[PDB]
Amino acid sequence: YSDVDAILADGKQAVAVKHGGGLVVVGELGAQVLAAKDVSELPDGV
Amino acid sequence: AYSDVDAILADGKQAVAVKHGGGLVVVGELGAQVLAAKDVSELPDGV
Amino acid sequence: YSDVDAILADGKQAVAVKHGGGLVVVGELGAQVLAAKDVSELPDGV
Amino acid sequence: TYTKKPGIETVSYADPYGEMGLTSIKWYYGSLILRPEWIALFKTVAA
Amino acid sequence: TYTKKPGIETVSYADPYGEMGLTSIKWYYGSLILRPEWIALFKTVAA
Repeated sequence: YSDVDAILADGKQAVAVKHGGGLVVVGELGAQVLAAKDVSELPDGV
Repeated sequence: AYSDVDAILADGKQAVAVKHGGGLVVVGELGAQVLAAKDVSELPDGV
Repeated sequence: YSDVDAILADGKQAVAVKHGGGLVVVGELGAQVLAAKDVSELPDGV
Repeated sequence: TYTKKPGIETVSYADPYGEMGLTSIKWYYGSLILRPEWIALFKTVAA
Repeated sequence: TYTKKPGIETVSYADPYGEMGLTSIKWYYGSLILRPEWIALFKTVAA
């Protein structure tokens, strides 16, 4: 991606990194893999 | 499915504040392990 | 990881967390999996 | 120009100890060539 | 000591309701041992 507007235009979400420095972009499928207690609650793709 | 913020904390999942779009993202410790990986060796047992 | 600089030295990036205590660390592999719309775009190791 | 000098003012959940500093500059720019026929340009190679 | 009472001073995007409050304590190290020879130590085993 080029500019932060392209993040939201795509539908991807972007979060702010403060402790180290930077900016990481979170996608929908990334959200599911992020919220997983064990092997069962990852999305079907993974 | 978590109705209130306390539900995420009570269940043990972490919740990262979200900038720009969206409102919030919920962190699972497996997701954190997946998040914290430099090489395909460091991925958890699942993936 | 003992101290914060070890995260930065290793190339890891660390975000700050509001709702609940913690400091989630992000890796380069952690990046693209997070930025995923669907099953198409994840690293081949996934 | 804004400046968030390190100390109490930069105290938050991200840096509870409040050690980071910040300074940003923002501005708006635009231009319109009313008469491009008046703008002239010659190209050449130098020594 | 840095203290931020929960209110308008600590709203940000993260907590647009200002329900949180932090505290910090920062110090530094010391112990420049001027004359190590004067300092003497003995070790033993207890009962």
